[PDB]
Amino acid sequence: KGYKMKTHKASAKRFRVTGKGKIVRRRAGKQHLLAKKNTKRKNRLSKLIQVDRSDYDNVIGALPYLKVNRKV
Amino acid sequence: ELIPLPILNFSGEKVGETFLNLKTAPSETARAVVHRGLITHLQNKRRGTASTLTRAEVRGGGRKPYPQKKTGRARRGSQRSPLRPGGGVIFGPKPRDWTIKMNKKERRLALSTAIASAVGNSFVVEEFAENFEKPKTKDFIAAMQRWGLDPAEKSLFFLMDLVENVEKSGRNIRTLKLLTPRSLNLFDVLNAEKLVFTEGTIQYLNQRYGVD
Amino acid sequence: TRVKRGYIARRRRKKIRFFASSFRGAHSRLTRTIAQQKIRALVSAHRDRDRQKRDFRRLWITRINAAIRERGVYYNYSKFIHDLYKRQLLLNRKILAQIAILNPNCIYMIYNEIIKKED
Amino acid sequence: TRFRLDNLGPQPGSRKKGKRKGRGHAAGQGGSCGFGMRGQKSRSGPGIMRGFEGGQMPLYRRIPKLRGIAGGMRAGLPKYVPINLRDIEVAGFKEGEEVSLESLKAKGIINPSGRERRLPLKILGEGELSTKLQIKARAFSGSAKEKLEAAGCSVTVLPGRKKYIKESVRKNLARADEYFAKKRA
RNA sequence: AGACAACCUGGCGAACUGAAACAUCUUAGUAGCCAGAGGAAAAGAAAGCAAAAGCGAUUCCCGUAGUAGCGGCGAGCGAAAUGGGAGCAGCCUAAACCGUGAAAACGGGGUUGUGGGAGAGCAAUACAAGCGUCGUGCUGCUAGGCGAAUCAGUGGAGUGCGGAACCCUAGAUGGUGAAAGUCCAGUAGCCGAAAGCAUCACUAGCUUAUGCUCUGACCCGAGUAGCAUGGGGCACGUGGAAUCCCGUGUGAAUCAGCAAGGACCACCUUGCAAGGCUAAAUACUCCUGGGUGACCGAUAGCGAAGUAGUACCGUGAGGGAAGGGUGAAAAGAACCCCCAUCGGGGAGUGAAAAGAACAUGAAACCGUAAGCUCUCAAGCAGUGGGAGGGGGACCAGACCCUGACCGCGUGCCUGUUGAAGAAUGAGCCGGCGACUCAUAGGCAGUGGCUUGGUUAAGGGAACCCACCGGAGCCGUAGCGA
RNA sequence: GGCCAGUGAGACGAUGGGGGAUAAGCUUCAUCGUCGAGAGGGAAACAGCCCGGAUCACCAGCUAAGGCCCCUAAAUGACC
RNA sequence: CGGUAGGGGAGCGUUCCGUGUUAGGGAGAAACGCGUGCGUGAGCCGCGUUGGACGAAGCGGAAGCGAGAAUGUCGGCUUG
Ligand SMILES: [Mg+2]
Ligand SMILES: [Mg+2]
Ligand SMILES: [Mg+2]
Ligand SMILES: [Mg+2]
Ligand SMILES: [Mg+2]
Ligand SMILES: [Mg+2]
Ligand SMILES: [Mg+2]
Ligand SMILES: [Mg+2]
Ligand SMILES: [Mg+2]
Ligand SMILES: [Mg+2]
Ligand SMILES: [Mg+2]
Ligand SMILES: [Mg+2]
Ligand SMILES: [Mg+2]
Ligand SMILES: [Mg+2]
Ligand SMILES: [Mg+2]
Ligand SMILES: [Mg+2]
Ligand SMILES: [Mg+2]
Ligand SMILES: [Mg+2]
Ligand SMILES: [Mg+2]
Ligand SMILES: [Mg+2]
Ligand SMILES: [Mg+2]
Ligand SMILES: [Mg+2]
Ligand SMILES: [Mg+2]
Ligand SMILES: [Mg+2]
Ligand SMILES: [Mg+2]
Ligand SMILES: [Mg+2]
Ligand SMILES: [Mg+2]
Ligand SMILES: [Mg+2]
Ligand SMILES: [Mg+2]
Ligand SMILES: [Mg+2]
Ligand SMILES: [Mg+2]
Ligand SMILES: [Mg+2]
Ligand SMILES: [Mg+2]
Ligand SMILES: [Mg+2]
Ligand SMILES: [Mg+2]
Ligand SMILES: [Mg+2]
Ligand SMILES: [Mg+2]
Ligand SMILES: [Mg+2]
Ligand SMILES: [Mg+2]
Ligand SMILES: [Mg+2]
Ligand SMILES: [Mg+2]
Ligand SMILES: [Mg+2]
Ligand SMILES: [Mg+2]
Ligand SMILES: [Mg+2]
Ligand SMILES: [Mg+2]
Ligand SMILES: [Mg+2]
Ligand SMILES: [Mg+2]
Ligand SMILES: [Mg+2]
Ligand SMILES: [Mg+2]
Ligand SMILES: [Mg+2]
Ligand SMILES: [Mg+2]
Ligand SMILES: [Mg+2]
Ligand SMILES: [Mg+2]
Ligand SMILES: [Mg+2]
Ligand SMILES: [Mg+2]
Ligand SMILES: [Mg+2]
Ligand SMILES: [Mg+2]
Ligand SMILES: [Mg+2]
Ligand SMILES: [Mg+2]
Ligand SMILES: [Mg+2]
Ligand SMILES: [Mg+2]
Ligand SMILES: [Mg+2]
Ligand SMILES: [Mg+2]
Ligand SMILES: [Mg+2]
Ligand SMILES: [Mg+2]
Ligand SMILES: [Mg+2]
Ligand SMILES: [Mg+2]
Ligand SMILES: [Mg+2]
Ligand SMILES: [Mg+2]
Ligand SMILES: [Mg+2]
Ligand SMILES: [Mg+2]
Ligand SMILES: [Mg+2]
Ligand SMILES: [Mg+2]
Ligand SMILES: [Mg+2]
Ligand SMILES: [Mg+2]
Ligand SMILES: [Mg+2]
Ligand SMILES: [Mg+2]
Ligand SMILES: [Mg+2]
Ligand SMILES: [Mg+2]
Ligand SMILES: [Mg+2]
Ligand SMILES: [Mg+2]
Ligand SMILES: [Mg+2]
Ligand SMILES: [Mg+2]
Ligand SMILES: [Mg+2]
Ligand SMILES: [Mg+2]
Ligand SMILES: [Mg+2]
Ligand SMILES: [Mg+2]
Ligand SMILES: [Mg+2]
Ligand SMILES: [Mg+2]
Ligand SMILES: [Mg+2]
Ligand SMILES: [Mg+2]
Ligand SMILES: [Mg+2]
Ligand SMILES: [Mg+2]
Ligand SMILES: [Mg+2]
Ligand SMILES: [Mg+2]
Ligand SMILES: [Mg+2]
Ligand SMILES: [Mg+2]
Ligand SMILES: [Mg+2]
Ligand SMILES: [Mg+2]
Ligand SMILES: [Mg+2]
Ligand SMILES: [Mg+2]
Ligand SMILES: [Mg+2]
Ligand SMILES: [Mg+2]
Ligand SMILES: [Mg+2]
Ligand SMILES: [Mg+2]
Ligand SMILES: [Mg+2]
Ligand SMILES: [Mg+2]
Ligand SMILES: [Mg+2]
Ligand SMILES: [Mg+2]
Ligand SMILES: [Mg+2]
Ligand SMILES: [Mg+2]
Ligand SMILES: [Mg+2]
Ligand SMILES: [Mg+2]
Ligand SMILES: [Mg+2]
Ligand SMILES: [Mg+2]
Ligand SMILES: [Mg+2]
Ligand SMILES: [Mg+2]
Ligand SMILES: [Mg+2]
Ligand SMILES: [Mg+2]
Ligand SMILES: [Mg+2]
Ligand SMILES: [Mg+2]
Ligand SMILES: [Mg+2]
Ligand SMILES: [Mg+2]
Ligand SMILES: [Mg+2]
Ligand SMILES: [Mg+2]
Repeated sequence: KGYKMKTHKASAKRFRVTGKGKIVRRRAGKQHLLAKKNTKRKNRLSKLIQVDRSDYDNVIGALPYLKVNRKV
Repeated sequence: ELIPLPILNFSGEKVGETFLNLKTAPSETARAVVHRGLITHLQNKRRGTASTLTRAEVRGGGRKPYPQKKTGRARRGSQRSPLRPGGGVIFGPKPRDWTIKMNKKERRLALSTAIASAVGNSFVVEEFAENFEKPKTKDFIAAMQRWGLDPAEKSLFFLMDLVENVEKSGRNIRTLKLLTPRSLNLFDVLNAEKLVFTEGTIQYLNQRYGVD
Repeated sequence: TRVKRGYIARRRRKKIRFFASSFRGAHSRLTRTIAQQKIRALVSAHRDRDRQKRDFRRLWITRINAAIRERGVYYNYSKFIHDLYKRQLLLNRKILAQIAILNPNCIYMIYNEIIKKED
Repeated sequence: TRFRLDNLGPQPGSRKKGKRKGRGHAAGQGGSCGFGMRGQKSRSGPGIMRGFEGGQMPLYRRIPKLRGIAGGMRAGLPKYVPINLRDIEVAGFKEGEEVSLESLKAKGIINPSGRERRLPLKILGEGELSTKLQIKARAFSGSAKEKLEAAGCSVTVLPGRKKYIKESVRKNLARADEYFAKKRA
């Protein structure tokens, strides 16, 4: 019994990995105040976007067991 | 094989020739492979027995300035610390285990490379086990010198058998190691000046480690 | 495996101290001071190996000036040098200063050549 | 060229010597050690949490939880060991040979772990098989059994474990079949 | 009855801390205290898991897995079943009924679960298995004994060296004027116990025991389970909250039953709560006996190599030091001189005086002698130039010491937009004194295999290590809640 | 793109401006230079101005900025 | 081919282990003191009218592994 790293659970309910190994997330802002958001916007806020390279560090550091290709 | 091996009878006349053919490390990496294999061995052999007291093991602190001067360990107005004499040891050794791991196949490779280097030395023998009944060291040494083993230079007898008489007859020479395949180390092979096999033994080694 | 520092310290220190022989006072005693003093020594040394090259040229030029001014009423270092060059001679300033002290008649000759040709 | 304890040594590049920080400046990271001046990163001890930005609401917090996970809908899990025909081509199958599950552990093309141990097999069309093989699996993709029956291979589909149904719902599901049957006949 | 280091069980039970504040949560049921018992304790013989296929008391390790989940869905917490090992062991009793009493008790009978037992009849009987006074047995422990083989030379001493020999079932170890297989004690090997202890066998004896058929009426652990409330604990924070265990109040059913299968109901599977007891595998070191050490060597290692928990300090709880090495052997210096003693100088001892404040003996610091030099001088004390003077040379044109006078030259560190700073820090010298270790994740460099790779615990001629050990794990399919 | 740092107090100078009194070695922005992290020369001395960016040796030489009575290197030069 | 924060490359040394019960060593080891010796440096190599018994090089391994700063700390000794 050593200590194995713990997956940060609050990040793993947020981010995931696609088959080719890139990280994705949801987009923020569809839960309420929808009426006043135009339908074009509402559609944009429904899709899955690849996480911004900048954040990859923090993300990766908190999800040690996620299989991730950074494309090397 | 690229070389023969002499087979000598109990008197020392050459009766035959043998071939011991093994998996060798590719010429480049041999020295590394063996090296590693050796290091590993010596490092697993090690027992971390070195122990200190950390700052909190050390006897009889209390947290306070000292009321009176301890000659050699402190002065009057001072705070307790590691920096006194008699203080804890910062980052001293704790009991460890040094045990590392190496791949099985890598291991075996080291063994083979070693023994396949040692073919410039090695003899073979006609399986002398019977000629010893009462354990006699004097006799064993006689036999050695007949085979051309100087009872100085550290030689290795790799046999299948431990026949009690032979086992005991060799016990007290410091330069022999009598090895079953049960005890066979990279270390001793590397360490030995002269290598000595029996027929059964060559048959064994050339099978376990055989090149295909 | 405990390791006392042992002599590795005092060798270093001792080898430093050897440097600082003949420093007045506590620059020759205390190790801690001696250290600094060593650095500064080495430093000035480096500096003045560079000052040196400036200084002797200073000197030589000065001596040359004096050596020439003896001859004509109007004659200088500057005038001289200019003439050495428009006559195509290579003698540098060390040599003219040394020939000025050690062989003064020679410098008189040189001047007489320069004049004859400038005439 | 013989090996002894003395001719040994490592490979260039293998063991690279470690930084020992805080010895001398000429060496390496001396003084500060490469932490620069002060502040929290240069202080001893546990840092700040890896996902933490300064107190601005962290990325992971300001983004909504992933679809199914977010509520406690059970995550999706593979229920079959997928095999394509590629793998079956590559392997040493002679005609008449039985594929099944077992014979793919034998030739090692599938090494199943605990979860996969307990699983069934499924066959997915990819690559064009040439041979007549006798296949036993619990399921096929449509494309799969199309290409397989095209090539002349016999597809043996294995029975799944029975679902236990109480009697009443048997009476219902059978009443159905009785209806269909009385209607067509 | 008291004592008892750690481990263990029960009872009470925090706070700093983390959450970059904090209150739920974390720290942690940790520390501490109290009580208790043992060489281990606890747990433990399915009212259990599981899922339509199966397992077969408990504990411990590997793995599943940082997975499912829990969570101001924050900080964090975190399973289990299948699978691999270590180790194995199952038993007593209540009630129905039959005896004895007025009882309360005692004696027989009876103990199980894809149901048993009591009830009523008919068969089998001898082996098997478990426990154990007594006692020569076996072995081991608590004293021991026998035990091979060398000499001369070399400057205090020979084990070293050169030169000869020898033993080895013994070349572990310690000592010896100096390092030893052959000098001593020993070691291998081999013998040895009147007495006590211990594990084992045997040991009279004590125990038990089967077989079938009929009978739903007799029993199968009651203030119990459940229910309503208040909580506690389960990975699980009241949540849809099961299972488990407790305060208050109510309160069942007996096998045609009852409980469990994560609210609840139906069906099926599994099990038999409300009586007890049990070895091993696992934890630990105040210790005992062996062994090893890429452990310390007097500022280290235990606080403690000497009065060490001492001296000393504190009313008290408590705090808590220092001082090691003359030589092989005291041979520790007879006698004379200085001489009140101490101390010294000779003589004598000794390889050496190493002369008792005695072994190597650095630095600061204190001096003594010899060479050059300072009393019109302003300076982080040096440096480049070098007057005059001195010294040891062999490449005598060089080196070394001194230093007339000229030039240049704003201590070190830290930290700052920036310092000589009148900014901080250091009396000086010598020691001690800081990016360490374990375990995981990522990346790089090196190898090994790529007939994909690798084993974990575990086993190992004690370790190491040969050889095992494929359970797992990584890579072979994705998309989708 | 990978791996993996420091920095996130700036200072003055030139120029454009705002605040202030077209006050401040003040303050706050914009485009640049030096210091920071840069020694050498010129500036009596003199972080931020001018010249110039120091691998090292030389008792060699030519120059930049700046200079040529003496301290102190070069003209007590020439002509208005 | 200036350089702070800082990053990368190449090395030296200390104690210990393997080789090793090594080479060498009362014909004087470690240490201590010295050098017209050799290194870019850390240092190395040589020498002793000291010292009195241990212990290199090479090729490898491991750390209680390098001090001038902590109003560090313990001893020793100054200044006043
Ligand atoms: Mg994938
Ligand atoms: Mg919605
Ligand atoms: Mg980053
Ligand atoms: Mg304490
Ligand atoms: Mg201590
Ligand atoms: Mg030591
Ligand atoms: Mg140290
Ligand atoms: Mg001098
Ligand atoms: Mg390291
Ligand atoms: Mg480096
Ligand atoms: Mg420093
Ligand atoms: Mg860093
Ligand atoms: Mg600092
Ligand atoms: Mg910082
Ligand atoms: Mg902190
Ligand atoms: Mg902490
Ligand atoms: Mg954390
Ligand atoms: Mg939501
Ligand atoms: Mg999915
Ligand atoms: Mg897999
Ligand atoms: Mg008691
Ligand atoms: Mg008591
Ligand atoms: Mg007890
Ligand atoms: Mg709190
Ligand atoms: Mg609080
Ligand atoms: Mg807090
Ligand atoms: Mg905080
Ligand atoms: Mg036990
Ligand atoms: Mg018990
Ligand atoms: Mg049982
Ligand atoms: Mg039972
Ligand atoms: Mg199991
Ligand atoms: Mg087993
Ligand atoms: Mg069992
Ligand atoms: Mg009864
Ligand atoms: Mg009975
Ligand atoms: Mg049933
Ligand atoms: Mg039944
Ligand atoms: Mg009956
Ligand atoms: Mg004897
Ligand atoms: Mg003897
Ligand atoms: Mg002799
Ligand atoms: Mg001899
Ligand atoms: Mg001995
Ligand atoms: Mg014995
Ligand atoms: Mg019944
Ligand atoms: Mg309730
Ligand atoms: Mg609860
Ligand atoms: Mg609950
Ligand atoms: Mg239950
Ligand atoms: Mg359950
Ligand atoms: Mg309770
Ligand atoms: Mg109740
Ligand atoms: Mg009832
Ligand atoms: Mg219930
Ligand atoms: Mg059950
Ligand atoms: Mg019951
Ligand atoms: Mg219950
Ligand atoms: Mg019970
Ligand atoms: Mg019990
Ligand atoms: Mg002492
Ligand atoms: Mg001590
Ligand atoms: Mg000492
Ligand atoms: Mg006397
Ligand atoms: Mg008197
Ligand atoms: Mg006297
Ligand atoms: Mg005498
Ligand atoms: Mg004598
Ligand atoms: Mg002494
Ligand atoms: Mg005057
Ligand atoms: Mg004078
Ligand atoms: Mg003066
Ligand atoms: Mg001067
Ligand atoms: Mg001056
Ligand atoms: Mg300030
Ligand atoms: Mg000052
Ligand atoms: Mg300052
Ligand atoms: Mg300041
Ligand atoms: Mg200090
Ligand atoms: Mg001060
Ligand atoms: Mg002070
Ligand atoms: Mg250190
Ligand atoms: Mg760190
Ligand atoms: Mg580590
Ligand atoms: Mg790693
Ligand atoms: Mg590779
Ligand atoms: Mg193992
Ligand atoms: Mg074991
Ligand atoms: Mg083991
Ligand atoms: Mg900011
Ligand atoms: Mg600011
Ligand atoms: Mg700052
Ligand atoms: Mg400005
Ligand atoms: Mg401006
Ligand atoms: Mg304008
Ligand atoms: Mg105006
Ligand atoms: Mg303005
Ligand atoms: Mg300003
Ligand atoms: Mg300009
Ligand atoms: Mg700065
Ligand atoms: Mg610059
Ligand atoms: Mg400048
Ligand atoms: Mg200047
Ligand atoms: Mg410029
Ligand atoms: Mg240039
Ligand atoms: Mg340059
Ligand atoms: Mg010129
Ligand atoms: Mg002049
Ligand atoms: Mg004029
Ligand atoms: Mg550079
Ligand atoms: Mg740097
Ligand atoms: Mg060395
Ligand atoms: Mg050394
Ligand atoms: Mg050493
Ligand atoms: Mg020797
Ligand atoms: Mg010597
Ligand atoms: Mg030594
Ligand atoms: Mg040396
Ligand atoms: Mg060397
Ligand atoms: Mg001696
Ligand atoms: Mg060596
Ligand atoms: Mg340390
Ligand atoms: Mg100091
Ligand atoms: Mg002091
Ligand atoms: Mg005094």
